[PDB]
Amino acid sequence: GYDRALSIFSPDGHIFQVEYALEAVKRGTCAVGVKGKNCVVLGCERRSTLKLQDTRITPSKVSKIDSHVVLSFSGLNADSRILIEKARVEAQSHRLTLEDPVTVEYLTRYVAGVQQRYTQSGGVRPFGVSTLIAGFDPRDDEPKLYQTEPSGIYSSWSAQTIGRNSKTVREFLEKNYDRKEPPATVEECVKLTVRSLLEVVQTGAKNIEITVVKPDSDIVALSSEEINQYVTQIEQEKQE
Amino acid sequence: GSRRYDSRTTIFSPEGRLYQVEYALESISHAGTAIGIMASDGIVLAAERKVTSTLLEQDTSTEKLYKLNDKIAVAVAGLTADAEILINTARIHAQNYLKTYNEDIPVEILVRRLSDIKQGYTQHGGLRPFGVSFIYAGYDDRYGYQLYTSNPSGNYTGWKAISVGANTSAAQTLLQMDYKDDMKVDDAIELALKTLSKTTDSSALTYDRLEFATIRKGANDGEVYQKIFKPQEIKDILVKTGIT
Amino acid sequence: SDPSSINGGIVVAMTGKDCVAIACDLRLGSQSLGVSNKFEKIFHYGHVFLGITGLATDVTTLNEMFRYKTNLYKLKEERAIEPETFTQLVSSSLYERRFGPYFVGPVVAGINSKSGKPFIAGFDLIGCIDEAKDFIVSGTASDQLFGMCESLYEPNLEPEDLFETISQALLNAADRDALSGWGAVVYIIKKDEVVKRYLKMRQD
Amino acid sequence: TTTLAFKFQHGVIAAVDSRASAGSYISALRVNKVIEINPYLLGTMSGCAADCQYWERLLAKECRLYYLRNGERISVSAASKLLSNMMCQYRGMGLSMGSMICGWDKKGPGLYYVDEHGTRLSGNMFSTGSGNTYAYGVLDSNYKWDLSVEDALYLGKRSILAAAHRDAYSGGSVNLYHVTEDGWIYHGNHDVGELFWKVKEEEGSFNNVIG
Amino acid sequence: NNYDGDTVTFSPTGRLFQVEYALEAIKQGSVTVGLRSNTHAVLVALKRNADELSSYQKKIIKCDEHMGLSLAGLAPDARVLSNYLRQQCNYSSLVFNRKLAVERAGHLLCDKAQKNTQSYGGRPYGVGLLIIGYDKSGAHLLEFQPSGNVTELYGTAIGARSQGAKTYLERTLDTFIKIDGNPDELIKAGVEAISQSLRDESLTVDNLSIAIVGKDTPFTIYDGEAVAKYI
Amino acid sequence: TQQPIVTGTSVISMKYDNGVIIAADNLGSYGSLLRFNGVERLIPVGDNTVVGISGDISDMQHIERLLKDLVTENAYDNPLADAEEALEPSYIFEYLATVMYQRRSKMNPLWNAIIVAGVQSNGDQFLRYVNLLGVTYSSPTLATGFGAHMANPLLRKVVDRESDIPKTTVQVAEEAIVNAMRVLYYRDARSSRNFSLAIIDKNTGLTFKKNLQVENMKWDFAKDIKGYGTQKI
Amino acid sequence: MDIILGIRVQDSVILASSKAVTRGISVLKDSDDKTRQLSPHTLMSFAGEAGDTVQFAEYIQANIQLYSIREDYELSPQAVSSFVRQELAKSIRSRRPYQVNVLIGGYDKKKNKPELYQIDYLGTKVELPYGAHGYSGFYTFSLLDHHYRPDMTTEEGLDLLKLCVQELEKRMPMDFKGVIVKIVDKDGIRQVDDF
Amino acid sequence: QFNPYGDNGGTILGIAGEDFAVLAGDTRNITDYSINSRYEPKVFDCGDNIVMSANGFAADGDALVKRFKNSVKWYHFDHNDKKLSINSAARNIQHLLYSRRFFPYYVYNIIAGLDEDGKGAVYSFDPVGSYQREQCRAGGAAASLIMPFLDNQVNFKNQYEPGTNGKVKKPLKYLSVEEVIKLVRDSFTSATERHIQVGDGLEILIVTKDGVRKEFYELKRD
Amino acid sequence: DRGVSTFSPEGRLFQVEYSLEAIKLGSTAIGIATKEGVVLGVEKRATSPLLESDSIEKIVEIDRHIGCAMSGLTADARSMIEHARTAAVTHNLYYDEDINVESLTQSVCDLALRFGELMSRPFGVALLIAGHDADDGYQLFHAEPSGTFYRYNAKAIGSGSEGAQAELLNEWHSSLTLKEAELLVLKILKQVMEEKLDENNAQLSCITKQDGFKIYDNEKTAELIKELKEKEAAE
Ligand SMILES: *[B]([O])([O])[C]([C][C]([C])[C])[N]C(=O)[C]([C]C1=[C][C]=[C][C]=[C]1)[N]C(=O)C1=[C]N=[C][C]=N1
Ligand SMILES: [Mg+2]
Ligand SMILES: [Mg+2]
Ligand SMILES: [Mg+2]
Repeated sequence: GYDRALSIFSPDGHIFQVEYALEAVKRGTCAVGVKGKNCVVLGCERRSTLKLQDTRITPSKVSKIDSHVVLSFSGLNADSRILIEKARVEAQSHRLTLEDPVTVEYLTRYVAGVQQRYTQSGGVRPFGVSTLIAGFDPRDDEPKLYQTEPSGIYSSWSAQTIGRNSKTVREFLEKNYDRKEPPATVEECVKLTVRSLLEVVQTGAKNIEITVVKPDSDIVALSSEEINQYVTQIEQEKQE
Repeated sequence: GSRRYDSRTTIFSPEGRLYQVEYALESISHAGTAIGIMASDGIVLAAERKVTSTLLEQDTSTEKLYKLNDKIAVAVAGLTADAEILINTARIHAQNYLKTYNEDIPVEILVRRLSDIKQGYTQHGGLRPFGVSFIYAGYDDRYGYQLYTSNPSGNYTGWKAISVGANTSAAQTLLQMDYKDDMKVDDAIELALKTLSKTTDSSALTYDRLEFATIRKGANDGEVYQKIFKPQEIKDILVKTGIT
Repeated sequence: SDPSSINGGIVVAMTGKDCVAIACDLRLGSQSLGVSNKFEKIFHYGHVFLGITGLATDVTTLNEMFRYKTNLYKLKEERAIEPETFTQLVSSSLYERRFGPYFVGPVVAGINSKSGKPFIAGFDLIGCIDEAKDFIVSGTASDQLFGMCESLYEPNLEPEDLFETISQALLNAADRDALSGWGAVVYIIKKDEVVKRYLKMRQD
Repeated sequence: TTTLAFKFQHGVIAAVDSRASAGSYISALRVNKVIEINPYLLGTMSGCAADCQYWERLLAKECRLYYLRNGERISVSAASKLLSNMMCQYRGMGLSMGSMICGWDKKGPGLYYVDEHGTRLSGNMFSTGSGNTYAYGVLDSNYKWDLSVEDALYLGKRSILAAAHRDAYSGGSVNLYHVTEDGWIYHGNHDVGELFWKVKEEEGSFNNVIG
Repeated sequence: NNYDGDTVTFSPTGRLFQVEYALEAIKQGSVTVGLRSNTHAVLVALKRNADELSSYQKKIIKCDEHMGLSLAGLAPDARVLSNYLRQQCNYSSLVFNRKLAVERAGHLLCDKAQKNTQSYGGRPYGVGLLIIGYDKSGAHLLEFQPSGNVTELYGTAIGARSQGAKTYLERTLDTFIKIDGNPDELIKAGVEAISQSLRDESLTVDNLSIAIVGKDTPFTIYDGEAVAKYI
Repeated sequence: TQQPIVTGTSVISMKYDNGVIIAADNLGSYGSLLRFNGVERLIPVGDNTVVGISGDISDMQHIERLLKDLVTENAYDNPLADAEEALEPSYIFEYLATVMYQRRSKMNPLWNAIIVAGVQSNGDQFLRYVNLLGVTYSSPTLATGFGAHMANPLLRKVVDRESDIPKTTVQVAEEAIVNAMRVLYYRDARSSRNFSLAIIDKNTGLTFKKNLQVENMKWDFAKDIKGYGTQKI
Repeated sequence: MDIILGIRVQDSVILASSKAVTRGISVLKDSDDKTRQLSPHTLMSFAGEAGDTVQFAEYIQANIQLYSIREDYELSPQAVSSFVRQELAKSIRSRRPYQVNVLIGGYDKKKNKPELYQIDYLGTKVELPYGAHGYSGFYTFSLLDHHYRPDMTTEEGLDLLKLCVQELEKRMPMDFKGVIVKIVDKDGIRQVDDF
Repeated sequence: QFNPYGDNGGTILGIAGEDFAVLAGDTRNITDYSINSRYEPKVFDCGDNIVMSANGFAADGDALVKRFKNSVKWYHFDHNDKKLSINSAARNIQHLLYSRRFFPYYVYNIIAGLDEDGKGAVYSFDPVGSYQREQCRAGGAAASLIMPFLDNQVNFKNQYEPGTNGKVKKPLKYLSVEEVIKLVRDSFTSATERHIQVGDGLEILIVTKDGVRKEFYELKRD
Repeated sequence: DRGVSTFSPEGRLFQVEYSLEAIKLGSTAIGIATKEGVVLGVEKRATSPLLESDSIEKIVEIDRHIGCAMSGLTADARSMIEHARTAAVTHNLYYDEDINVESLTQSVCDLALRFGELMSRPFGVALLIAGHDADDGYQLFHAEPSGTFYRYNAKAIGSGSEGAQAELLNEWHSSLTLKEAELLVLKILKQVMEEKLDENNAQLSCITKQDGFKIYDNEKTAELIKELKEKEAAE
């Protein structure tokens, strides 16, 4: 079998293949995650270079791993499918062997472990993908939001963004998001998520996707018109 | 040892691109243009054969349009030999699904499977990727008529109208201009041929330089028919639309 | 215990003048218990017809397998498979399980689309081909069917006469078999039309 | 062997005998048929002693690793399932193990029956081994959810005594356990010889036997 | 230069540079001395610390009741090779009820190290070993190089500044070989030998490591206050 | 799992003051057929060990080749192969014992019973038994098959315990062994008159005696035995 | 285990399964639910050798749940039954086959039709208006053959099911400790808590 | 058909004192009705103040002891010459036995020594690896003859105090090493009389804080 | 290119030496051993204020009697921790006892050099393994990707290591109390950290014979930080 060590250290103590995988993430469309008091919202950018697209059948950016956990990403699209499939298999494997669904932290730890494994295994390259994993633990009303990256490190975030121009939207979130008082309602959480994407997106038409996840496996994706109403209200307040 | 001669086909560039995938896409940009257009009552697949000869046996020839099953077909752009490897795998996958569930495979599931195979060659194994881009035209009872494309990266997307191969930039602009949502198959047939006629590198668009196919519910009552056009039938539709 | 007689069932095929016929009972049982009266044992792949007797799980499995293989054949060959070619495919497929066989008694019937010649064939569970001119029998009442066919059959029967002959061969054989019956179907096959007839019979 | 376990108001009681035999020969008078997996988990033993000891001490390994990775104690449901999955791998290979996994977790008290076939049953009351039929008689006629810890301990004790008396392959002594939300509590070793006479006098039972 | 990228490549003068670079790792290692008489064999090792808070890296490893070694270079490679010796000594006992001859132990180490010098992908071992032992033919001392070369000697030293101790033993050859039935005097000669390789630092109580094996003496290692007697 | 085809019967042995004696007949039986009359079942290993083998002959020949290879292998890179690092009886036995137990553990045994007789470096007598099951034991006298039932009782009258070994001379020990071989010829239906005998002494070394015969047999009393009860003529 | 029954009426499928579990000569449990929800509109009851039953059921459940998540779509009862059949036909020629018989009751939301599939451990599949496994059919099929109509209501289906259980309770030597009854229709799966 | 198992007879006995432990066993080795050896040692000093005996099929017994002795050696190598405690040795032996769960070592095994508080310890094993600490255990051929006698004379079972008539038990007073050896010798003398596989010789290994001592006694040779 | 297991002309493995450079870029971790216990402390170093700092887990339990702190490519540590936990619990299964700290450390270090062309590269993380056993008492080990491990009275790893180690050189003595060690870790962490030390960006832990391994609460550490400030202002 092909055993070639592709991810290796350089004289300055860097693994370039892992670092170049982060550059692939930088190229990917922007993804954002914001957790309110009783919910988590996942926002995703859709680049409008591709029109004549069939939005019914085109792979959506946010993927359900189980009925209570979701996963969005930034980077190579094909790479993300492999992580999602593995995550979905592990979710059912956990339910089967332990009789409880996975915690959001556990699912994140698994996906992060897969990413790490691909940084010190022979004949393979790292995943060019960073993920945002969100949801609610079984019989728990505390929101969960985690981030992973090609190196395999993961951590919990009150709010986070990844992908192209993520530096700008993180700048926005850092000054707008208050920890002592997070978005109390679904409206406030979605509004803040749309606002953050409007710093980067371009047009607020079909370029913004929003997915709201609430406790007890209550997950819904907002439509174009519902999002368009947020886009309208934000700019009308801005004209002042 | 052997390491000396390894090109390392599955690595990132400093910019975060996959070298071999990008170069495979460069190869595909020189292949004959293939176009797919989805209508409310069917799908059209049109494709240009590359600089042919008068001594080529056209009626028994197939380089662009292939049948995966009774409901799904593909248009090819790139290395034909590479495409046939993948096509035969897809044909088997469709039959595996049918045997397991006793239902015809949903279009997206077949597309995802082939796209995952392409993805694998970019991440592990140390082999060159498949220099192929597909346009998938298919029907199932969930989403109805569907158009997809996949490329050597293993990434796939859905479309109302799309082109692959040569002059896609020019072709996509022309499609984006004249396409409408309430369009029908007969209109889509005309759009596909008109787009090829303007984007072609050849002097004139003739029957012997084309492969054509439709997927219609124009089959007697609630069912779908695949029509791979014969040379004489391509010649007739060229006259009908007013190109020759 | 005997896998070939757990579920029960029969199939018979006959040649006629420019036609063939293939027929089967509809019973599926668990030894003495009758489970289903709609278990058809005849399938078709294009214009080639295949009847299968024996263990029901293998009947279903082999149908799905030959559907799989004939669909690929057609995609590659760009034509429907012929009875002679399909017969060899059945034989090859059964012999590959020589030491772990499907417990079945397949029967092929059809008309070659090019030559127009009627064709029938029978197999044992492991692929041996019996290419008869007159008739083929299979199942738990095969002894009964042999006796009926060997006396009732005559060559060059017209389609509507052949129907009566094969129907009476099946019906009376099934009525002397505890594990066969519960309905019956007969296919009458001509070069470009096929008629399917369900027969009325005793339901015990 | 006779083992029993039952859920009640104030947790779960676990009681076992202590006899081990090789044919008619009583090879051990005092075997420990309960394993302390962790301060909140117990496992009973019936069948082959080697299989019971090996696979339930291996279960404790897996429950400890669960706690280290997750920082949280394993549920009774999850622990019982890990064990039943171990049995499913050696499915048909000839293992002989019948056990009850007793504990207290976030859902309150928990009790699962697991055997060598891979069977996994949740319930309020179970009994296993050669003398389980005798124990069930006493249990079924006296069990309530409204039992006190004192009365519940006695019921499980008295139920093992019933089996030890009649079943030739049950006896020796009774080991009692009481599982709470603050952990299991051992309630001693009780010789059946001494217990029988004590119960006969105080309770008036076993009139048929002369003392 | 162009021929040192891997172990599978000879240079134009017939040299194996990766093996030579592995040999270099031994020279960087701390000094260790070996010497023997006709009755006993002794190892003396100068242990090295990282700093004042750290412990002193152990240098001597027991392989069997009648055999053991001292290391200089990559310590993990010594653990791998000593583990192999333990297994081979143990295979000899379990199968043949026979204590493994020291000479045969050297032949086994040679062959194990050699395989790493001729194949692609692997690397040579980066450690040198001094094996002592007492078998049916008396006391023995061996020197192992990761090139594969194993040598039987009366006395020797490996590691940094080992040339000083090696010269001393070459002078003392006729004296220390005759130290029969006197373990303490043989150790003294070894401690005096390793002292010829010291600069700036001297032998302290947690610095010095000594091992001995002999006629009626199992392989035993002395550390801590057990070697204060010899300081 | 197999069955033995061509077989060898008893091997008998005992310790004496300065060494050990071992003996075995020269027959290779094929069931009740006394097929092969020139089979050597005592196999010397160096000048300090004799391995006596009973049971399946094809397996014996295999073991014979293993021992021959063991000598070859011991000499490799061994300057003291004919001195301090020569093969000992204890080494040879432990090797065979390892092989026998491994083969039984794979359910494919070497269908033999083996006695390793020899003298160690320090002059100590070595005498140990091993068989197809990997079972091992040592005793002042050892015998396989019929020898265990008939020879051991006779040999144990000479050396009944450990303290009788120094009191037993080589002449007395050989006399007992030779008598036992005669008794086995009277009573074992798979025995032969021809046998081999080996003595391993700490002073005089290995003495291997071939083509020995059972002699001084009592048969004359047979002439007086008539009928099975009442018959007089 | 012992008893599993199924009946397909006008607008629903009703599955009835016994509650008993026996080890040796002792009935360990009289409230066991011999069923698993494979999807919101598909229920599978099971009976066979100890251990294998639950193991197989949970394995099928995990596979269907995995499919549901991957495609964001519920497989038709027919598709699920074919998947199950293939797994059993695969299993019968394995080193150690899974000795499990199943009934699959589902409501097809596309066709708006209830569907009942009977599959034995060999992988023998049949679609039926009513079905059973083991000896259950020997006692009950004569009643079902007589009383069954395809236009029956759910309430009429339950009454005919009660008559079947009563006949079983009269003529079977084994005490199966009553049955748990579940209904599968357009609204999903629900349990009849009084039977 | 080849039978990989055999029976070599023999009997063993372990008794735990207050600050000592004894492991005894007869020296006779047999097959069927023949004697293989009158003196074939069966109880072994395994190092670290632990004694061991694997009674039953001698080939499996020798293999297990050999592997445990090996396990002690590697325990020293791997854990800085740490002394293997009797409880740790016992658990280790369980895993040695259970590795052959489906092709078992056909032996009843006993080990004896001192626990970590200096008190006498005996552990007893079945062929598949179930084990437990005990005060008293006889194993092997005559195990059923000896154990009841030890229940009576070591644990004072069914013995009460005169005058009370069954009300007060005989108190469980501790036994000296001289007292235990008397009970061991009488146990084997009695077993020799009624069991054909027991005889020839008796070898006792006594374990104290000072080390392992041996004692040998003659038994009847018939 | 060149082999992954290649020696340099100086006699060092290139990859091992390069992994050591990655560890120098890692956040600081300090360990101090005393006769009353071993203290482990780490710099969390959150990349952004929105990152919930309590999810940063750079101090980890291996067993009840063994703790572990990490520095460098922390993702690499997860499989090492998993192996350590398995080794610790497996030894308890085989020997009915706690495993020696040195033996646990040796087991972790055996993974280190299992790389080539096994894993494709060495680990890019260093570990401070602290614990207690009955034989050698309270112990602190430094486990490197070279496969080497040194025992230490006190040790610092990560970006501020050489500065911290010089400070530990002067401050450590054999009579340190547990409380004194706690403040000493906080003091040296505060010295080498970029951001100002508080209970949210720094974490403490310890291992004692009685209570075993414990990660300190943010409330408990906050008091020790306040106690540190006052005693530094006291002179
Ligand atoms: B009990 O009877 O199930 C008991 C439980 C075990 C944990 C000690 N088992 C045994 O007594 C079995 C025999 C048996 C008797 C009755 C039913 C089932 C099994 N004996 C042993 O496990 C055993 C093990 N080693 C030595 C002697 N006996
Ligand atoms: Mg009938
Ligand atoms: Mg009893
Ligand atoms: Mg006797």
